[PDB]
Amino acid sequence: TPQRVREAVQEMLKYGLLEESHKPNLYRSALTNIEVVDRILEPLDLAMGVDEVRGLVFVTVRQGEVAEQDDWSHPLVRRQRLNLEQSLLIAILRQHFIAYEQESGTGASQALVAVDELIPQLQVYLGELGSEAKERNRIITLLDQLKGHGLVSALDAHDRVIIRPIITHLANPENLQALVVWLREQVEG
Amino acid sequence: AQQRSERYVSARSQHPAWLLLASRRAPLVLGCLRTLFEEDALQALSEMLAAYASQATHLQAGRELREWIKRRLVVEREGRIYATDALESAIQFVDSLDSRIMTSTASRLSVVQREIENLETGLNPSPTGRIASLRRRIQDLEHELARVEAGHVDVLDEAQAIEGMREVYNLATSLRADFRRVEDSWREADRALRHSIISEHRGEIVDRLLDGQDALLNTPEGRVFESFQQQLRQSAELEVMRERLRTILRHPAVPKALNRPQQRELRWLALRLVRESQAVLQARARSERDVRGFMKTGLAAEHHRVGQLLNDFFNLALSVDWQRQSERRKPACLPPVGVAITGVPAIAFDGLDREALIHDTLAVLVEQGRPVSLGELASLLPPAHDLETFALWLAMAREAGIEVLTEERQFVELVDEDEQRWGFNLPYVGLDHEALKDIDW
Amino acid sequence: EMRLLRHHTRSAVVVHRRGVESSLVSLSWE
Repeated sequence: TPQRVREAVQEMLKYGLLEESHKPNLYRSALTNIEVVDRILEPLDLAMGVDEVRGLVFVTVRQGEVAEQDDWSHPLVRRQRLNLEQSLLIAILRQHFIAYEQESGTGASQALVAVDELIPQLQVYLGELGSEAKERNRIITLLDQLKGHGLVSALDAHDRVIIRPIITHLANPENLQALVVWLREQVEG
Repeated sequence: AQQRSERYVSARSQHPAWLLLASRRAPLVLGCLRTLFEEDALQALSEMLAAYASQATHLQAGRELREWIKRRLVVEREGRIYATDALESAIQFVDSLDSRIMTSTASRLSVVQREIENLETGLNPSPTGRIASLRRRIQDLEHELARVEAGHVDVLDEAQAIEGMREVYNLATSLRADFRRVEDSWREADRALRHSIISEHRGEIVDRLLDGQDALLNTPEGRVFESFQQQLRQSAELEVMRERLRTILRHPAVPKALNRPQQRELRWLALRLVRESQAVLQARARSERDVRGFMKTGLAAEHHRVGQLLNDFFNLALSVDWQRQSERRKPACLPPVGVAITGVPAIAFDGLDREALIHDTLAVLVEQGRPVSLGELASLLPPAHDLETFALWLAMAREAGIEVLTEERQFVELVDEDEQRWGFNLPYVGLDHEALKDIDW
Repeated sequence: EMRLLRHHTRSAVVVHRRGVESSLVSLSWE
């Protein structure tokens, strides 16, 4: 087994994703050995997703013959499930990412959003608290909860957050449709 | 007539420049924006707004900048803020209230008459009238030549020369007013094209446009600018014009008509115009390149579908109760994406820094607020290097004008990293915060 | 080079000027 393949597998499993912009060598090594990586990860019940357009190599749960394995009962899964408040925040961040991606061209750029811009839109649904401090603390708590899932990063000195492109694979149209149907069933009865 | 009133109401409601006029803090904003065009913008705006309390700072400046960006007063491309036509129009209106160069002059009438005659002659297709006009002009020129050879060289008056200079400056400087308009038109055309592409996604149109090498983003302003620059590319007349201007500048009446900045602007018209004209071609090329790169991505259909699904989800999101904690914490169904590992498998540089030492010593002096000698200051703040610090304190004491006594000695015992002992036979000093509070370092 | 100076020296004289006047201060160590 090539050393580069093993190192790429180790790094990808440790971090959950590989980005060419930061790890071009690992990205190329894992991208050129899809069959080998699939063979190695098959006993672990894991699968690899690649987005060459956005340059990302992520790891998801391998699909078995079981109709509903729930994708959360895997022994190696450590993270908690997702509730409705975080789901709405993720949808809003996905809309922000769409807006960023529409008016974008060649060149290296990042999606940064200020908290104050996000506050009123989430106040529209959740509501408004008596003091701005309460709402700000709630928003900071939610942003920390989402950062625990690797969707965003820590705040900078100018009260801004960075939306990772991984949300694009989190809010893919299939998952969006499934969640929309589930929420519609939740509302209807 | 009422249509005019409706249009005025709409203009007051919509046009960003008028909104900036209606802004309470318009003076500071206009001053800052005009000074800048000659991230960090937020810093400058906050610094300017600082000493203007009268009548947050960072938060309010950011909010105003974002509101104006939403109002499209300025644009943001990648990390930079760029201006539009409205900013220049407002700036011109504001600074025109001081002094305006009059246009209702006899010289302007003469120039208008000459241009009218030129237009009337040029638009005529008759082959006979043109010949007669040429003959008449040659006859008049010959009459003038004969009169001049008779010894009738005419020299204009002082007021006439001043008026001519002012009119020439006014007409010449007006060539640079339309530059931002072309860029704005190109940007809005690009946005409309992208909206049409995303709305359509049809791959045949994308393939046809990619295959076609014809220039995109076609507006009449582009053609006009192209013609203007193409005629500008002929330097033969440009050299003559520059030489004539430089010849004119050496006249005793110049200081009476134009100030220093106007003369400086007039001296370098040609090269500045050429460079400014060149500066827009790169912008057009970058815009076309970015449009082509976006088209080659081929994700318009994906974005369209995802936007439709997000709109459906947000429509459904208005029929839930967000006032219940139990509903908000009800888990949803989304597969884990990008799952990482489970944490663990369950098994002679540096030298000296001056600024920090100065700041800490200042803090100690202000917090104690009483005279302190070297011994106590060393005790409270033990040094890493025994030297390079006594010298700094003595230099500060001497520079501040605070007196230093050398008749008495204070013994301070220090121990370095490798144990051992050293004794410093320093003289006496007394340091206070008030004396040295207003000297830069 | 004060680091190397401290190894092989035993005294120091500091000269400072303010305005158009100057002054001297003497030190030592052991």
